[PDB]
Amino acid sequence: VLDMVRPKAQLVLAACESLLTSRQLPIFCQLILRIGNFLNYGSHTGDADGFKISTLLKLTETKSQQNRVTLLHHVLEEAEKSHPDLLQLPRDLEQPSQAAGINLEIIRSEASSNLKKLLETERKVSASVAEVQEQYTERLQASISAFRALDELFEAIEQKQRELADYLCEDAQQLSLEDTFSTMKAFRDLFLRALKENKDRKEQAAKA
Amino acid sequence: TTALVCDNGSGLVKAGFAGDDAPRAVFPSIVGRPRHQGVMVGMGQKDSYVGDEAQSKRGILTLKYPIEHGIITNWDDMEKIWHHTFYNELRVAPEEHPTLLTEAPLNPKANREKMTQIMFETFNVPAMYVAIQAVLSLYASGRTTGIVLDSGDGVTHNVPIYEGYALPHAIMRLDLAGRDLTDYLMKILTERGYSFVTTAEREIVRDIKEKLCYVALDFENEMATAASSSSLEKSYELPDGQVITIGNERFRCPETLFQPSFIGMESAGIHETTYNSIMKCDIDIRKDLYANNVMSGGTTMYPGIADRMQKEITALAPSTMKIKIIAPPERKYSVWIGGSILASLSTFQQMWITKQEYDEAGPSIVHRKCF
Amino acid sequence: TTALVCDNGSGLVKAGFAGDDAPRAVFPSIVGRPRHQGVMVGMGQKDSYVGDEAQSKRGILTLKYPIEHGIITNWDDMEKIWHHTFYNELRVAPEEHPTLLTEAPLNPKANREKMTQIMFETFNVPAMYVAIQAVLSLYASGRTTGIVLDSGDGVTHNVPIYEGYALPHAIMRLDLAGRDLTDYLMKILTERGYSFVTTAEREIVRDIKEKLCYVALDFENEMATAASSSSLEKSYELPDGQVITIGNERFRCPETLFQPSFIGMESAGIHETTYNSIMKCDIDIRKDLYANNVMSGGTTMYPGIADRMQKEITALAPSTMKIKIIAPPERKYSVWIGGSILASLSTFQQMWITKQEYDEAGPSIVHRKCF
Amino acid sequence: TTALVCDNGSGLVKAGFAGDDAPRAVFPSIVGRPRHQGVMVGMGQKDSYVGDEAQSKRGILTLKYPIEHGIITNWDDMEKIWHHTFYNELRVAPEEHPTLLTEAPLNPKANREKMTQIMFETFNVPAMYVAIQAVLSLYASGRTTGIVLDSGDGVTHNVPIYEGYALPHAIMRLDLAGRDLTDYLMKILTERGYSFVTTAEREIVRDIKEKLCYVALDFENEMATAASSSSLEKSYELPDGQVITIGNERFRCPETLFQPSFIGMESAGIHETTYNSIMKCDIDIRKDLYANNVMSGGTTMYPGIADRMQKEITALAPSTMKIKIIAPPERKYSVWIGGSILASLSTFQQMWITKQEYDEAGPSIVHRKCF
Amino acid sequence: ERRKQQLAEE
Ligand SMILES: Nc1ncnc2c1ncn2[C@@H]1O[C@H](COP(=O)(O)OP(=O)(O)OP(=O)(O)O)[C@@H](O)[C@H]1O
Ligand SMILES: Nc1ncnc2c1ncn2[C@@H]1O[C@H](COP(=O)(O)OP(=O)(O)O)[C@@H](O)[C@H]1O
Ligand SMILES: Nc1ncnc2c1ncn2[C@@H]1O[C@H](COP(=O)(O)OP(=O)(O)O)[C@@H](O)[C@H]1O
Ligand SMILES: [Mg+2]
Ligand SMILES: [Mg+2]
Ligand SMILES: [Mg+2]
Repeated sequence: VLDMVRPKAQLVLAACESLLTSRQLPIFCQLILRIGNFLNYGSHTGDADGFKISTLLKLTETKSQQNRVTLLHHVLEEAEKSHPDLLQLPRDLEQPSQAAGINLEIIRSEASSNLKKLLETERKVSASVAEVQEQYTERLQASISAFRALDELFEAIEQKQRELADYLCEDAQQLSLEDTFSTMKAFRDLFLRALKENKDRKEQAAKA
Repeated sequence: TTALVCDNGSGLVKAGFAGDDAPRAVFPSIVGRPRHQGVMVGMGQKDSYVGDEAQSKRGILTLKYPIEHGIITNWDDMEKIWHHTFYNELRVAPEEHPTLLTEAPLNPKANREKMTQIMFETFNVPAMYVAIQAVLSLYASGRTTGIVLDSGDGVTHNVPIYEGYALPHAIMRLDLAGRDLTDYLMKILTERGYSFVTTAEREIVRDIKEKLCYVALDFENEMATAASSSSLEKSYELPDGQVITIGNERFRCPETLFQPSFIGMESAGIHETTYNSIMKCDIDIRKDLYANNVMSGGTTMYPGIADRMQKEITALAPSTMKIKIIAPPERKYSVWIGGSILASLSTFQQMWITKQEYDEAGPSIVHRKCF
Repeated sequence: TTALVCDNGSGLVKAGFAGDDAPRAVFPSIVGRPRHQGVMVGMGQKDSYVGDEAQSKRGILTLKYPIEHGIITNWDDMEKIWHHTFYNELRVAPEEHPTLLTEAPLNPKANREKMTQIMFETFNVPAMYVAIQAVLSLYASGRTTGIVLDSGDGVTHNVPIYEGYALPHAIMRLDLAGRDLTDYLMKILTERGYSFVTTAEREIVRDIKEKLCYVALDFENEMATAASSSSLEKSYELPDGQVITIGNERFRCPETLFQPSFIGMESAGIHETTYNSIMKCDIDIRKDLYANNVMSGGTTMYPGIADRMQKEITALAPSTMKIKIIAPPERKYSVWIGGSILASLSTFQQMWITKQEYDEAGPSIVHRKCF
Repeated sequence: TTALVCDNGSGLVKAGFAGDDAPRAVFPSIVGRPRHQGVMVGMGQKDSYVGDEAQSKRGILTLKYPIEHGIITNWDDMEKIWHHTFYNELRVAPEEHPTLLTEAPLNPKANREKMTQIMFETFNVPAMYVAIQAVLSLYASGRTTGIVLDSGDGVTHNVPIYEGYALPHAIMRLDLAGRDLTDYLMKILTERGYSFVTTAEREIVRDIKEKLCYVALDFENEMATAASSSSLEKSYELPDGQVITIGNERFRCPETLFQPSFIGMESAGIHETTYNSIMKCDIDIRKDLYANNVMSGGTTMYPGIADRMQKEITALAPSTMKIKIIAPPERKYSVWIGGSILASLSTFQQMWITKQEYDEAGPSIVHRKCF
Repeated sequence: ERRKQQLAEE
């Protein structure tokens, strides 16, 4: 379980650090929020100045009269000529997409159960004979050092979650990392799909 | 020899040894049978699963919750639960350990007689004593006389106790507990906008009830700040990714205990049944009833239930400004912990019912030793 | 006595004794009838060659397969297959030996009726049994739970098992396996000019498919690599000495398992069949199934199918959850290995369908006694 | 101005003019796309067949249902369904006719937002209305109170309603209707050897479900009759000229409506769901509901469902009060008939949802206007 | 009993 848990946990920590250091996602959400406030005048919604995580999957709902080019395709067709750095949004967010769907509570439960059971194991072997002691206690102490390193990594994941909650200024108590990574993975698949559809449309227009 | 204490719960049966700080086995009150038809061998699969094994394999099992509102109705499944509780959960044979037992208050006499004759004939215990859950709940606080509120998963009761002996005339019943609170919590979370049709959703709402829900000191004032409270609104994550947001409902689910008119019945609350049960006693015991008021069950884990019980008994009774309602931190298992305190003592050895007493007196010994 | 296990699969028959790990009799299930004119006199030559004899002399024979998509078409040919595998190859009297049999799921019931009738009347046995092949394939793995994708020569079927319990509503069947891959390879070999029209040449195309084909991990990258350079081209020597070379047809042929629209059938690939089979189970019992994908069948002997299956399932599944493709190296005989494990048990000895029980119940107790 | 009543059901779209008795345009809701390649240049090879042209040309088409379990999943297909039913079938401009629409109970709110915005922005109407299907089914029966069970193609839901007040908590939904019976008929037809795997064959299995299947009055007696004599076996002629013959599958297929454990669902039958719907109501109005059980939807076209349903309700409920089943012969179009009744009223002119109300309140006034 | 007579016969 130390082989399985700690490097995807380090990927989750690197994913949260990449989200904290993501510069292009403020500029992209700035452009998306400006376009979304431009498109919805005349109703009660106007002067809308913030949005949740689930808006990025709702960007493809607004379709034009041809039913072929939606809002995300037009945003990327403006972004390819306006801001080539803003197309970096798959690469800095590749690591949350790799971290998408990692259930943090069950792996912290497995790590806590392993630590408490191995502490009970150390307590039982301390009352056992000396040959079992000399056989196992160096492995037991190294494993307890590995679980305390893993628990310090879990506390690091928790404080990076609190830092991300203070950074994004969204609903902090509802800010599940798993749901953010999974909905963002859907957004990154929509990003690559809309880029592929834009280049296929350009190739078809060039061939015609 | 160490004794065995089991709380035969409506939603959670607990089992363990006497003198332990915590029960060793906590398992839901479920009996599972295989849901689909199919025989094969499969290296000898069991025909019936109980408890944690029934919880673990529960997808291919139809479950049964055989206790309805505290009261035993299906008796074979209780016999199977008690067979799991001795033979595999604690891994004991019941013919040498004295076993303390729990009953719901206002139990029918035929249920107590059937319970005693199944303990003495089938399991063949050498010693058994049936206690009301409230009497053990007072014993966990460490006193012998007083009224106790006990709300489990089946039913809510208020029981007066005199020197360890309960008074069955002034026991009062309120027909709600943590299962009814769980049903009401699915109802008002469905009114909030959600839907719980599956098993795992019901377990998630049970854990929401375990973690987030609380009792405010004032219902009307916390309604008055409910839209404006920044700390009231909590949420929960289901492991597949569903998010359940809960607001004022965190203190509407347990306040059904205080006011049952929230759900649509006119029964008296946990403070009103307590007050009416105190007045139905003799006058002399009533100060000792107020002095040793213990709440018990998993339905009393809501934070801030102590000061609200204080304020409601303050409202109904003008003599009770300063007396404190005792709320132990471990009153999930105060029935079991008080059973451990009662059975572990050396003063309890006379109060056990022997096999010869049942043989010479019939089952009606449960009316006359357990009182 | 010692039991017999006879997996009468759609392409090859695997028969042998119980308690052994290597099947003693592996031979393809064909019937070879002559088609040209005989001029030699003295008999010796038969009117029907069965098994390896038909494989050796296949250039003057019409080959008929008695089993098509797990359904026996010609009962006389399959009777000759049973007679050859009992009397000539294995050389055992059937009326002194119990004999387990295997059958594909979702089969026509009258096929099972006629198997039971022939196995109880003509090749009359003291005891016999019909069991699902996926159950015995899991029994080879030494585990109690998991999902089996069994891809034989006629039937590719997905069966989940949880704690040794088949869920029949989640079982699906798909008529795409090794014979259809051989037919598609025979179709696409005509692009390079290698015509194959006879039934004798079908065995040669099957030998090419066994020796040279493999599953592509990524299909489009292997298209790009095959179209770019001739590194994936491999040569094969025919029995007449001609040397052919095949390129992308090594991986365009098993991809019909993952893309059935090559051969015009509408239904999806085997990974989507497995994925839909797992959502057809309940949500809580999926935890073992992703951890215990146990393939079997000869069609899963391509040396790229486990990594491709892991990639396709991990693409389809939620990523919160461990994917493990447990492919043992002996997964061809895993039906027979599991049969030899199951037939060497005392607990199975009460579950035999026997002669006199068939005599009261007709040939229809196989629908009742066998699941 | 003639209004339009257009029930956009899961199975078949039923559209026509208001104030009439029968809907003019009844056609199944499928979008057919060609899975094969085109070689014949010209002659209008249009890439997505919608409606009856998809039904007639179904042998080369992948058919997609836009409605799955009463939820509009595919939206471009459903827009094509609306475009076909307005322009090709009715041949009317939407801007000069009000359009009544129907909906399933316990629908998502954003689903209603999406149908409202397509019905106001793409297909501009002067007015439109969204109504519950069970309420219009009751209005076809002409009575103001009663319980309506509606079994469509994906949803079987129970709605009790007293004096027009639809009780929200007593509505519930069971995902077992005609498509699930069709899939179970595919699963059980392979026992006789008939394979149906393509989406083209779903129309054939749905057609034999429409023509030959019937609800058994008692399942065990019909089992004994079918096992004893071959009197109930009925033949059907396929479109390719082959003739099949089915036996017990004429009643094993609707019995999933009373026993959901066949397809593997833990929930009980529609009679128990109706009973639990009745106990959720107040005890005074149950007497009106027991004598006013109204069926609707084409899944109640099996000609044994009324007497079996009366038997099941009269057995399960206490027999104090009257059990009466309201099963009109035209209850298949009772949603459309009730919409035609409701659209043609002088009082209905002020409950229309105008374009100005849409401009004032977004696509959200249907929540506060309709139930 | 029929199964026991069966296993005794066989
Ligand atoms: N921390 C908690 N907070 C709130 N409710 C809880 C908590 N833990 C458990 N519960 C709920 O309270 C009930 C558990 O109480 P308890 O163990 O006293 O019941 P029981 O012994 O099964 O019932 P009874 O005494 O009527 O036989 C269950 O309904 C459970 O869901
Ligand atoms: N080494 C191999 N590599 C690739 N395919 C194989 C190999 N061995 C057998 N096969 C294929 O598997 C088929 C045999 O499957 P089999 O194990 O007989 O399944 P079943 O017993 O269900 O018929 C053969 O027809 C052949 O096409
Ligand atoms: N004569 C019939 N006999 C049995 N079943 C029928 C008959 N006609 C229709 N059905 C079934 O009932 C359904 C009728 O659809 P309907 O209730 O009008 O709309 P939807 O189910 O799409 O909401 C069809 O899916 C069909 O399977
Ligand atoms: Mg209890
Ligand atoms: Mg096989
Ligand atoms: Mg309908």
